[PDB]
Amino acid sequence: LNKNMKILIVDDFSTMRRIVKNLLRDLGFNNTQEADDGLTALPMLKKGDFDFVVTDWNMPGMQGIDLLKNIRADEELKHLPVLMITAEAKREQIIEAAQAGVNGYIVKPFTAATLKEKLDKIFE
Ligand SMILES: [Ca+2]
Repeated sequence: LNKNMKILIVDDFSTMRRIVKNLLRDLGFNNTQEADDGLTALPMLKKGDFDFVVTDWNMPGMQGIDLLKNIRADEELKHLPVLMITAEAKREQIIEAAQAGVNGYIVKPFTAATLKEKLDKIFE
């Protein structure tokens, strides 16, 4: 893994975005930026050449699964690995996200330890 990979953290709750950014900081990943919704995340990915996306699944403008579908339907962005954040990994939710093309999921509240594990898993 490259500690300098460019990561976009997406969620409507500023406090949560900050917590994720800080946990990533603990793991040595400091090249992190933020978006408050799928609608503001897309243009950042479209013009920013990111390497990884950590998105919450529940957002009011454009939902997490739709951000994922938009990423996968765009020739320029479909390569992007995506980690979804969920309040509970219900089988139905995980199966749908998997069919939509998600790389992995993490259940909140989560720790830096678990985040590290999920990243390794995804980055392969
Ligand atoms: Ca949310």
